[PDB]
Amino acid sequence: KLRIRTPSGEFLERRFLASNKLQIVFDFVASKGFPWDEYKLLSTFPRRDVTQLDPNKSLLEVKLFPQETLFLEAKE
Amino acid sequence: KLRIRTPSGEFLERRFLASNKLQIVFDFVASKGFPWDEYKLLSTFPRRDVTQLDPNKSLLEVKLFPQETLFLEAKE
Amino acid sequence: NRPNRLIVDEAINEDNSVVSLSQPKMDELQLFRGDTVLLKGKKRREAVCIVLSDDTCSDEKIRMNRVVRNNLRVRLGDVISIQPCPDVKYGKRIHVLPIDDTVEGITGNLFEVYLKPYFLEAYRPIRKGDIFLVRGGMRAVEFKVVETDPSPYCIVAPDTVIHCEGEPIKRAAAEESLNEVGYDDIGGCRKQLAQIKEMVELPLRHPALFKAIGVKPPRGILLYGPPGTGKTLIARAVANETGAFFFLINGPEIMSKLAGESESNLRKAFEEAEKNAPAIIFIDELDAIAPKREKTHGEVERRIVSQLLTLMDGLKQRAHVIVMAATNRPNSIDPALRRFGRFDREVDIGIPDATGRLEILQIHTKNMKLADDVDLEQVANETHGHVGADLAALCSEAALQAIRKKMDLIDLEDETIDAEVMNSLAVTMDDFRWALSQ
Amino acid sequence: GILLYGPPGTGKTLIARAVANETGAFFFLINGPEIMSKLAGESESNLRKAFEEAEKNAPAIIFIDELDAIAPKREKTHGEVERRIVSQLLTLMDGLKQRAHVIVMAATNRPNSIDPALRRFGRFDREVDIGIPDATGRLEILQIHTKNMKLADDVDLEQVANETHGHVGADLAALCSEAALQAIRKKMDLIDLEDETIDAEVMNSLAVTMDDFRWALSQ
Amino acid sequence: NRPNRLIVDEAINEDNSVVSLSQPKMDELQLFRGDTVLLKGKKRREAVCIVLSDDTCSDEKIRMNRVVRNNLRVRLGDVISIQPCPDVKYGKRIHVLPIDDTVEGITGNLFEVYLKPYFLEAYRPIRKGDIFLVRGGMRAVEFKVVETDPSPYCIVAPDTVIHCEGEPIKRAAAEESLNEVGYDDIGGCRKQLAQIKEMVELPLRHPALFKAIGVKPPRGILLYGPPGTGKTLIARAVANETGAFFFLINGPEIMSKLAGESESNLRKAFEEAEKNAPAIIFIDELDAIAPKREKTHGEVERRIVSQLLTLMDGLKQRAHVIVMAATNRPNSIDPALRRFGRFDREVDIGIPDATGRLEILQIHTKNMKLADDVDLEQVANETHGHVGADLAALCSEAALQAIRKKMDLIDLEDETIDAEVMNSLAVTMDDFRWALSQ
Amino acid sequence: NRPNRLIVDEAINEDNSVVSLSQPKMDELQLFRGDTVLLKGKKRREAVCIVLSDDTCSDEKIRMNRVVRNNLRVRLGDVISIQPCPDVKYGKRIHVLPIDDTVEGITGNLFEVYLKPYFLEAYRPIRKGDIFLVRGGMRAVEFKVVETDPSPYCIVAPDTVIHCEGEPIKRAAAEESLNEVGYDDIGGCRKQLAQIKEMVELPLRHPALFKAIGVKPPR
Ligand SMILES: Nc1ncnc2c1ncn2[C@@H]1O[C@H](COP(=O)(O)OP(=O)(O)O)[C@@H](O)[C@H]1O
Ligand SMILES: Nc1ncnc2c1ncn2[C@@H]1O[C@H](COP(=O)(O)OP(=O)(O)O)[C@@H](O)[C@H]1O
Ligand SMILES: Nc1ncnc2c1ncn2[C@@H]1O[C@H](COP(=O)(O)OP(=O)(O)O)[C@@H](O)[C@H]1O
Ligand SMILES: Nc1ncnc2c1ncn2[C@@H]1O[C@H](COP(=O)(O)OP(=O)(O)O)[C@@H](O)[C@H]1O
Repeated sequence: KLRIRTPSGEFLERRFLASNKLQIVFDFVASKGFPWDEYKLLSTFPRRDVTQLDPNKSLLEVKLFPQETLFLEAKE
Repeated sequence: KLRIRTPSGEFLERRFLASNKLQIVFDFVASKGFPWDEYKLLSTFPRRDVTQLDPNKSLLEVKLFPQETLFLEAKE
Repeated sequence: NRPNRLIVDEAINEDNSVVSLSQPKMDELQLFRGDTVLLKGKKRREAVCIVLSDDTCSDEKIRMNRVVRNNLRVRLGDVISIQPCPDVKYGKRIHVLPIDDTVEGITGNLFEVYLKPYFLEAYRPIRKGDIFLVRGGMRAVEFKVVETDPSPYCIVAPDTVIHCEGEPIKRAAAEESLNEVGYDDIGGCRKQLAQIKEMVELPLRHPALFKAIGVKPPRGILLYGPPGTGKTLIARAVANETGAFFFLINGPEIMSKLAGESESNLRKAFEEAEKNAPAIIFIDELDAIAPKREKTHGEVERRIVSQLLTLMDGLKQRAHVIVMAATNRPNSIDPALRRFGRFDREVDIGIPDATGRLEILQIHTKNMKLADDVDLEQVANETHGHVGADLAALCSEAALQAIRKKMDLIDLEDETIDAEVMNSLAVTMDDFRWALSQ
Repeated sequence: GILLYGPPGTGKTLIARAVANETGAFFFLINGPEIMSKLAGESESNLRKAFEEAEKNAPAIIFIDELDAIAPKREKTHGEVERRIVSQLLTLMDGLKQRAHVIVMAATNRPNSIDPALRRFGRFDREVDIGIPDATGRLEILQIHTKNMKLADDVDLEQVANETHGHVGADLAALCSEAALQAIRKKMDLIDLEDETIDAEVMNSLAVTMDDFRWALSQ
Repeated sequence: NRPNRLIVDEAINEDNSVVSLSQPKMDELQLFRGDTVLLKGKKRREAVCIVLSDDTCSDEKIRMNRVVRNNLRVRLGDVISIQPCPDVKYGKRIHVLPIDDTVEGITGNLFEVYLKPYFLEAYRPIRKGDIFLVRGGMRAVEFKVVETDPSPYCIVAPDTVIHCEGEPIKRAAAEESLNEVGYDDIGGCRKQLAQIKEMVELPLRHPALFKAIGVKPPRGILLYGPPGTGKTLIARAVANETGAFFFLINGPEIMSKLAGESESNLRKAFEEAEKNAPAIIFIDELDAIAPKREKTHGEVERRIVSQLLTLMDGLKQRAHVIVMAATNRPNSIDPALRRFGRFDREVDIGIPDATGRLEILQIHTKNMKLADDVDLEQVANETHGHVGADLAALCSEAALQAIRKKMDLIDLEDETIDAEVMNSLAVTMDDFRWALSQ
Repeated sequence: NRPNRLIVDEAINEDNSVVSLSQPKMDELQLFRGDTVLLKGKKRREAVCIVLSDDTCSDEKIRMNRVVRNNLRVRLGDVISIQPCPDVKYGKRIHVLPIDDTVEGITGNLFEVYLKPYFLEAYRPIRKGDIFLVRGGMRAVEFKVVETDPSPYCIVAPDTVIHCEGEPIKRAAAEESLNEVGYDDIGGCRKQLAQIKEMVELPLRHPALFKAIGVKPPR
C-alpha cells in the first residue's frame, strides 16, 4: 500500500505485492499524467528518489515499507 | 506468499496481501480438503498453530512473515 | 483516557517534523506512515507533524523532539492529544522570521544557508506560530512561522514561496531556547540518565504529591565519574527538561571567597533555590568544598563542610529542592555527605563505549557540515578511553583546522569567511585525522 | 551521660527522641555539623545555651548527633578553636549537677572516634552498642515502615527481610520509600486521564506490590 | 562465482536444523524461508538444514551452529556449498542411537525425554550419519542417525516412526564432543573474543603462510581480568574452534613441584606443544609462576620466571604455537613478560554488562527446564558486578534447590530422582530467588 | 586573487633587504635572483627588497624579516602584493636619522659604526619612510629613511651620499620596536612554536569569527 501525492497534493492510492517490480509502481504513476521522464517519485523520512531506483528490483528490495507516502515532482 | 504443506507433504502456494484477514488463508486451505475443524495450520521457527489465531486479524497482525512455510495436521 | 491521549517521550529520530508511535497505536488510530497529524498540548498550543512507527515506542507514548515539545508547551511525561489532519494543502506562501538571539553575528542569506535546504523536498507540515530550528555553519538558528498561506496549517512543498522579511523577532517569555542543554545533548549515559530521571520525576514534576503523602523523596544525588563525563551537563539538562530552577555552586568559586563570604554564598544558594522551587542545586567540584577530614587542613575549611552538611540537613522535604553534586570518587569527599538525609543516592557516570562515543561525536557535529569522507564510526572506534569532553574538543579542533585551511584561501577579496562560507565549509576526514593525530 | 555507638543508620537519633517522648522529657538536639558551622564563640555559646535550655526545661534529654564532629581525639584535632570546643563540652558535662535532671545522650561510630576524656566518670560513663540488625529485626523495621502503606497480598516482607543482609534501619526505610515512589510513578502514568496529581483517595487505593519492592531491591 | 560457496560464520539462532543467509543471497539463490537446503563440506560430508534470513549475516557468509559445522567437518571461516533440496520426502522410518559418553548415567526412555519433543512438529530435515544434540534434564545427549527411510535425506514429520534400539554407539575419531567448550559457551566478551580470533586466525588456521612470508605472527597473548571472567574458557574455546592442540599450564601445579621438576614441566609443556602444533598453551594464574622481581623472594622462584622468559623467547615463528596467559592486572606480573617477543598483546576481559549477564545466564540454563515464571532478564539486571563464574554458580544453586525440594516429595517409592523426573523437574523463579537471596 | 598576492611567512635569511619565494612562484612572476621587488601592505605602506629563492617556501607564501613586516605594517599570515621594480636608480643622496630609544647611551659616529658597513657594497634598495635595523657594538639601532635622492625608491650604491643630520627622531605610535621579542629571537622550539601558533591563530588574529560560529577556541 503506497499513497502517492500529485504535485497538487492529491493522494493516489494503490496496493502492490512486495514481489511486484518497482516498474509496476512506475506504470501506476504512468497511468496518470506522470511519466518517469517528466516526473520524479520522492520519499521522505527517509529522503530518497524512487524514480532512479532499479525497476526490476522487488518493492521489498527497493526498501519500500508496507506503508509508504510518496510525492511527485517535475524532473525540471 | 505462503507455502502450505499437505499432511502428505505436497506444497501449496498462494499470495495474499497483508491486509487480508487470516480467514482468507483459512478459506484457501478450505478450498482443498482441509477444513478448520478437521485440519490445523502449523508454523515452524517460530512454532505456532495459526488455526487458533483470530481470523479477523490482518496477516501482518497475526505476525505472518512475508514468506512462511506452513504445515497441515489433522486436529484428530 | 481516550486513546488519542499519549505520554510525551524522548525522540529516536531528531527530525523536527517527525513524531513516533507504536504500530499497534497507529493501527488503532488508523494512521499511515507519513500521515500529517495534529497534536494538541498545554496553553492551548497546537502543532502538525509527520507520524512514523518506532518499535521501541511504548503504545501509550509518543516520541517527539524538543522543538515540538516547546511548540506544544509540554515537557517529557506530559500528555498530548493526537488527531489526523488530512486537510493538509500544499500552501502557497509562508513567512518566517528568525529570533534575535539565534542570529547574532550571522551575516548570510538565511534562506540559502538555513531555510532552503531545511524545507527542500521535505514536504514539511508547518503551523502558524511554530518555532523551528535549523542547524548549520557551526550554529543553530530559531525561526518563527509568522504567516502561512492557509491560515492554520500548510505543507511547505517545492513551489511554496518562502519569505524572510529580514527583521529579527524578539523572544517571548514562554518561548525557551533550543540552545539550552537537554537530554538530546547528552550521549552515552542512557541507563544512568534514566535513573536520575526517575529520581527527580515525582519531586520536580509532581511536587504537590508530597503534601498528600508521608514518603520521603530523594534529597541528594551524587554524580561520581572522571572529569569530562558530562556531570554538569546532566544536571542542567534535568533542570531544563523538568523545568526546574537551576542554581550552580562551583567549589573553586566558593573557596575563592573570604571567610564567611563562602558560607554566606552557600546559604544564599540554598535559600534562593528554596524560593524558586522546584529547583536543582548543582555542586561542581564538591571535593573542593568538602574533602575528607584527613585532607582538610585548617579550620576555615572544616567550617564550610559543616555548613554544607547543616544546609543539606536543613532542607525540608516540602522544599522541593534536589541537590546534585559531582566528584571523582566517593573516597574524595567527607563520608558524612553520604548520610541518610544528605547525598543518599550515587550514580556512576563512567567512560563511554564506542557506541556512546559515536553518539557524543554526533551531538558535537550536529551544527557542522561534514563531508561524505567523514566516518564518525572510525573516529568512535579509535578514540578508546576518551570521555565526552575529549570528543567535544576533537570536534572543535577539526572544525578550526578546516577554518584555518580555508582562511588561507580567502587571501583573495573574500571577507573573514562569512556565515555563508562557514556554511559552505565542510569539515573533512583529514581534518579529523589532523585532530586525532595531534 | 549515655554514649550510643553504632554504624550510621542504626536509629541512634530515633532512640533518643523516643525515650524523650515516652518519658515525657524535654529534648534538645545538638548537631555536630551545625555547631561547627558557627564562627568562634558562636559555637561554644550555642553549646552553653543548649545545656542551659535543657537545665531549665528539665527533666530533659540532650542528644548530640555526630559527636565526632564536636569532639574528635586530640590527634585528629588540628587547630586551637576546635580544642576549645571539646574542652567546653567537657566542662559543660562536668558542670551538670545531679539535681539538674538532665541526661546527655550522644551518638558516634566507635569509641575510638572520640576524645577519651568524654568517657570519664562524670561524663559519658555508659555505652550502649546499637548494631546491625538480624533478619528478625529487619522484619520489624520493614513492618514499621510499611504501616501507613497499602501492601498487596503478593508482598512478602519476610523475603525482603531475609535478602536484605547487612542492611541497617535507614537502608530498609529507604527501600520502603523507593518502593512506594515506584508504585506512585507507575500509577501517575495511568492518571493521564483527567485525575490530578493522585489524591488522598487514589493514594489510599494504590497498593505497593512485591514487584515494587523488587524494583527497589534491584536498584 | 560460484555463489553457492559461502563462508562459515557463528550462529544467531541455536536451533540445530537452522542455517542463516542474507536475504540478498537467498533471493540470488532463489531460496524461500524454511526451504530445505543441502550443504556440502570437507571429507565429502553433507548436511540438510532449514534456511532463514539474518539481517546481520554478510552476503558471502552462512551462519550455522556447531552441530552442523561438525557434521560438515568444517570450522569457522571455512567455505561450504549450498544447493536447494526440494525433493525431501516426509520419510517413514528413522533409526537413531545415542553416543556412549553423552548418555552415561542417563536412565530414561530417551525417546520421551529427548527425541520425541526434539522432532515433534518440528518437521526437521535429517540425513544419514548426522549427529544431533538434544538438551534436557541438566544434560545434553548426542544422537547419530544410523538409518533413514529414504536413504539420503528425510523430513521427520508427525507420522515418521522414530526408533531407538538402545545400544549406545562409540565415538569415531573425527567426531568431536559438543560438550567441548566453544564460542557458543562464552557470553559477554564479544569484542575481546573477536580480537583474539583475528590474532590467532592466520597462525592457527593458515600456518603454511608463514613459510612463504617474513612477517612475524603474534606469539603471546595476555588475558587480563578479575577472577571468573572466563579467561580459561576463552583459551579452550579458541583452541577447539581453530582445532589446535591445547596445553594447560597451571601456576599452582608448577609451583607445587620441587626445584627442577617445575622447570622440567615447563619445558615439557613447550616441547609437547611445539610437537602437536598448531597449538595453544594456556598459563593459568601466571602471577604464581612469574610475579614482579620485588615480590619474588627466593632464587628458585626467579629461576622459574627466567626459564619461562627463555622458553617464550625460544619459540621460533615456525613453531605455530601461541601462548595465552591469564592474570588479574599487568602490574601483577614481571614486566619482562611484556617484551617484544613475549606477551606482546594484551586483551582485557572485564566484568560484563547486564546484556552480557543475560547471555551468560542463557548459556548456563541451556540444559535446564525453566518454568515460565523465570525472568532471566530480571536476574541479569539485579546481578550487578557479577562475573560469569558468579552467574554460573547461581544457576547451579538454583538447580540444586529445585532438586532438593523435589527430593522431599520423592519420599515415596521413587529412587534418587531419575533422568525422566530430572527432565520433568522445572527450575522456578523462586529457586533463582533462593539463590540470589543466599 | 591575482598571483602577485602572497601570505607573509617567517624568514630563513635574516637580511633586512631580502624576501624569499618558491622558484615556481618566481618563474610564474618572471623574477630573477636579486631582482628588486616592490611590496604593498596595509595602511597603504610600501617596501622595496631583493628577491631570492627558498626551497622550503610554499608557493603561495613570501618570507620576510620583521623589519619588512613592520614597514609593510603586516603581521605573519597577512597577504601582500609583489610587483617588479626595475626602475631602481642608484640614488645620489639619502638622509637617515636614528630613532631616539635605540641610540640612548650610544656615543659614536653612527655612520662608521652602523650605517657605513650596513650599506657598503650591499646595493640595498631603500624607500622613503622605511625603518631599518643595524646591529653592532652589542646593540641594535633603528634608522628611518627621512629623504632619498629619487623621491620614492633608490639603490644605495658606493657613490651614494649617506647623511645623518644628528637629531634622533621620535617613535610614532604605529612604529613598533625591533627590540621587542619575536619568533626570530626563539631558537630550538620549531615544532612546539608551530603548535602554539596554530592554537592562537584564529582567536588572536581572527576574533570576529567566533561571533559567527559556536566552536569553542582553546582558552
Ligand atoms: N555524555 C556526553 N555527551 C555529550 N557531550 C558530553 C558528554 N560528556 C561531556 N560532554 C561534553 O563535554 C563538555 C564538558 O563536560 P561537563 O558537562 O563539564 O562534564 P564534567 O562535569 O564531568 O566535567 C560538555 O559541555 C559537552 O560538550
Ligand atoms: N531500628 C530502626 N527502626 C526503625 N527505623 C529505623 C531504625 N534504624 C534506623 N531507622 C530509620 O533510619 C533513619 C535514620 O536513622 P537515625 O534515627 O537518624 O539514626 P542514626 O543516628 O544511626 O542515623 C531513622 O529515622 C529511621 O527512618
Ligand atoms: N563470559 C562467560 N561466558 C560463559 N561462562 C562464563 C563466562 N565467564 C565465566 N563463565 C563461567 O565460569 C566458569 C569459570 O570460568 P574461568 O574460565 O575459570 O574464568 P577465569 O579464567 O577468569 O577464572 C566457566 O566454566 C563458565 O561456566
Ligand atoms: N629557545 C630559546 N631561544 C632563544 N633564547 C632562549 C631560548 N630559551 C631561553 N632563552 C634565553 O634564556 C633566557 C631565559 O628565558 P625565559 O623565557 O625566562 O625562560 P623560562 O621561562 O623557561 O625560565 C631568555 O632571556 C632568553 O635569552
